[PDB]
Amino acid sequence: MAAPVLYGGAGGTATGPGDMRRSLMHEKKQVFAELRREAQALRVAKEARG
Amino acid sequence: GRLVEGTSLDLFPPQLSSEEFSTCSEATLAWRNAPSSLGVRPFAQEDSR
Amino acid sequence: RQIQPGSAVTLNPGLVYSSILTYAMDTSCTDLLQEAQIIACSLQENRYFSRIGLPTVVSLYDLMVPAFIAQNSALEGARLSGDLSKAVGRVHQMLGMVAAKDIISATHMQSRTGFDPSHGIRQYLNSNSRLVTQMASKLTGIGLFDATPQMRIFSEMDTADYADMLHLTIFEGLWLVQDASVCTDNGPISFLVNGEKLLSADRAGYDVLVEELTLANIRIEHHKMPTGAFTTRWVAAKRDSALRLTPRSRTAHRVDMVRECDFNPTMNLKAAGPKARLRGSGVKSRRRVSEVPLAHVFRSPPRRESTTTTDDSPRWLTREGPQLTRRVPIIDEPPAYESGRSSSPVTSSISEGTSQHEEEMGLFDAEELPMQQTVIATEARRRLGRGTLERIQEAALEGQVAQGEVTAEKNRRIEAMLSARDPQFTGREQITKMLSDGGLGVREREEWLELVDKTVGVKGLKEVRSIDGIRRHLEEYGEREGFAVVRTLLSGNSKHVRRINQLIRESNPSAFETEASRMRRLRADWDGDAGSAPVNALHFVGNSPGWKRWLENNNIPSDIQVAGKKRMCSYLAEVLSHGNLKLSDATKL
Amino acid sequence: SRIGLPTVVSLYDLMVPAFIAQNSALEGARLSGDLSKAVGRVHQMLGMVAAKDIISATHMQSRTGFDPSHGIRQYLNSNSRLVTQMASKLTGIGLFDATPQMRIFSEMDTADYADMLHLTIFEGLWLVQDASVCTDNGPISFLVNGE
Amino acid sequence: GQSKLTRLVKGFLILLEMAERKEVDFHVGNHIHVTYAIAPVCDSYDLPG
Amino acid sequence: KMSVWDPSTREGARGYREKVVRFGRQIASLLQYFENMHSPALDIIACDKFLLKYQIYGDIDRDPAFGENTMTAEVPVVWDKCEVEVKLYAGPLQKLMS
Amino acid sequence: WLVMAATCGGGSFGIGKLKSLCKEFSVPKELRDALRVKYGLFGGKDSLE
Repeated sequence: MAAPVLYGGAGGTATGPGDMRRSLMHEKKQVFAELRREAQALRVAKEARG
Repeated sequence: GRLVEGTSLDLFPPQLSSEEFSTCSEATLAWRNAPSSLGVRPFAQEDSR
Repeated sequence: RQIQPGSAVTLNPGLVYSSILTYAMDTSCTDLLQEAQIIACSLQENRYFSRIGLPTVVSLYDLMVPAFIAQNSALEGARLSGDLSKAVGRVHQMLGMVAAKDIISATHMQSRTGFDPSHGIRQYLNSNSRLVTQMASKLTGIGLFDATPQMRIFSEMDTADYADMLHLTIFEGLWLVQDASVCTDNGPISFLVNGEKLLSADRAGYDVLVEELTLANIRIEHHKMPTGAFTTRWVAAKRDSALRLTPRSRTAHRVDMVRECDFNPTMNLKAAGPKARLRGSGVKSRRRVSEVPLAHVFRSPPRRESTTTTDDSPRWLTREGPQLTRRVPIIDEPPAYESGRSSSPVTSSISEGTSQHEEEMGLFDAEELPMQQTVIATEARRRLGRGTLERIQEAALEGQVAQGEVTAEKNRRIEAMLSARDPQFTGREQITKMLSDGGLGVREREEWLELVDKTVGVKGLKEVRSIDGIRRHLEEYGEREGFAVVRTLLSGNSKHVRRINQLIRESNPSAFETEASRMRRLRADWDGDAGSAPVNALHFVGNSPGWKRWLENNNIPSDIQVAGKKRMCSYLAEVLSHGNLKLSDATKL
Repeated sequence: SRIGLPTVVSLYDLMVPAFIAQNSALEGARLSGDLSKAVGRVHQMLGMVAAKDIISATHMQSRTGFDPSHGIRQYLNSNSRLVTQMASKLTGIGLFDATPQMRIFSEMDTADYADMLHLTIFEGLWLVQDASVCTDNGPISFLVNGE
Repeated sequence: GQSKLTRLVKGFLILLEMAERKEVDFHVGNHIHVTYAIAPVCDSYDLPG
Repeated sequence: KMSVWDPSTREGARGYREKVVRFGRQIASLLQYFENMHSPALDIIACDKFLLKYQIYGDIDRDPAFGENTMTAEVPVVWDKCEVEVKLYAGPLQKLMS
Repeated sequence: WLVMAATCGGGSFGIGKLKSLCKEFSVPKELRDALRVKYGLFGGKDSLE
């Protein structure tokens, strides 16, 4: 009853969704933010100005 | 890189469609690879054939 | 002490068979094996008069004096299914003709009389036969009018004589067959004689329706007329073209599930678990319903048979596919009724007269139950008016609990398959069979089979049961579950059928085309006898795709003939898929 | 509407005595005037640590949180780490567990998503602010660790 | 058929209801069986619940 | 190859005895006999009227093109009812060990 | 087309398929190879007693 590309939540993942206009709001944080440091850590360390 | 379909998919099939987007750059205005949020399977509009 | 005049009793199935089983466990439980056959011969009697079959002058001195050591032996466990119980007797009388005709016709070559010799054979040397069920009975009669009816060949093994064999070997069969068969003609054209074992019986059926509505819706994309641009390449150069295929073709048909008996682990004594666990739910002093064995039977014998209660689940999940894609309409047939009884203390024991009984509030959400309840209602007439619609006769499920009950209809995407799994999670995994056999490309294959004939297909029984409060749960789990089919990619199923359409077309070139006599002239085919192994046509079908668990057979001989009428004109389908036979180019040379 | 301990009192044996008594180990639990309550007050407080672990982790969906949370009828959640947990259950339908804060009594492994986020990841400053209500003091602190 | 965890629950619930809270004087309302293997114990079995 | 069959005899000369191996269930084999063949039969026979398609063949003589090697015969069979008359006589008795 | 073909002609080896329009699932179509093998890896995902 929801489109497009509905999932149950964090648990019970299936094949990869596509992208369309929303049904409801999406706000809450994803826990890959710890991996987001890999961005910061790799480029602020290895850098010309440093 | 290059690939074929339907194999215990974990992290290597997104390498196909992301490359399919870049390989067919001549009929697509969008280019992307590094910035990828896991919900990432953008259309191969006229690219699959 | 019982009462003679004032009392009156009401009894359906489950009270009559229970009274016999409780009576059988006292003495002569091993006779249940022989018992089930004789009653079958009794109800329907054919070519039988004043039968003296089973001899047992009821001398019953032991039931007066109880405290007799019970004999522990193997159990029959014969379940007289509503339709099958008659059929078993209808086969016995039909087998009885094969035994009776063998001896009666052989000695009838005397032109003057046939009493003195035929009346002499009181000995049961005749009773000893070959293949199917024959029990310790008899048939000493005095009628002798067995010349009128024809022989019905069900037994294709040795040990026949004179007249019965004359069909098979000697050419005199043309004269014999004419006598053997009445009301039917066609005997002028045939030269020589041979009787085969084709058992497709025409009634167818169916139906339904309704409506518905509601609404819702849903867302995506569109589905419902996609165009496929196939590209063929054989050298560096390439050709590419586009084609179209539509799900919605033909209407109605569907399958009537076949009837089958149920059986059990074979021993006299009762199991400790099933009895001790039956006590956990209720608090009755003596047993309501007044039945001990039938309470233990339905639980122990049938471990599971999840096939017709199931098949609608993956069917709606693949029905949801073309509907979620674009859900503009939706219709829900009037019976949205669930056989859900609220607040019943000890009816669950007597209520086992119905096929099955499932408990609520135990691995059963408000979302999981309606799937078990949608099935009871007739299949199809949901989401999409036409296309993947057909009909199936379904069992009678009944949910039960003192307090709980919820209803629902609308499903969510990426959660219908997970919620359809959950009722399989507990209970046992027999739904993969209908997800593979009935779920894959047999639907659109049968949809394309609708062109010629319609409304005769069946395999895999009806009902299933397992619950009465709680499950034991000492087996399978499946925490992570996702397969390609659940995703929006149902063409792996539809384009599988287009491949099979070529394989049905692939029998035609070796068969006939103009240079061989045209349709309705040769009829020198050798396929379709409701048999799969040594038949040839279904052997090509069973060579790789969709082997071993369907009816089909009977409709194929007509499909090969009708396909030739299309193929001679400018009409065909598509090209190339995992094929390798000569006399026609699958690959190339 | 807790469905913790299931034992539909089926008591046929007490009608018929002369039954061989089973010799086993004794509990000998003395409900001290004040301590008997405290034991239950720790269990419900431990129950929050088990309940918050599963309820908050799947609540990152911005639209709904019923279909997945209603699905976990299985007791995989009931299995915990350290203090007393007996063979009961807790299949409920309320789902209003977002209001109260987490009370850390169990300092051992086997946590997930939201409960662990206090310990390791810096996002705890945002998490702790949500986790704790009626109390303030969060501006000065940099990084996050729960003791 | 023998399990009575909830039976003792009502006893241990009523324990602390009048353990830390002071004494409670109450009445006894019951039906009664007499013996182990006599007519009363045989006659008792009848009726559910 | 189905048209290649096994032969037999019975009356004149004395036939040998045949005891079949012990089968636990009669119905299971009765179902398995038709299930393995994959015929939806016997379920049909529950109806009063049932047709039976059979077909003949020409064998041994290397056949010419008559336009007919095989034949087709459809036998209609409707159920009839005449009175039953059962009789009781003395047979072998069970053990009944005390 | 046999003239452009030259020495080798009329010798199909394998036919690839693709979607004309773009939507939902990419559908680069040659998974038919694992269709005759109807349930190779999907039947048994992670079942263990």
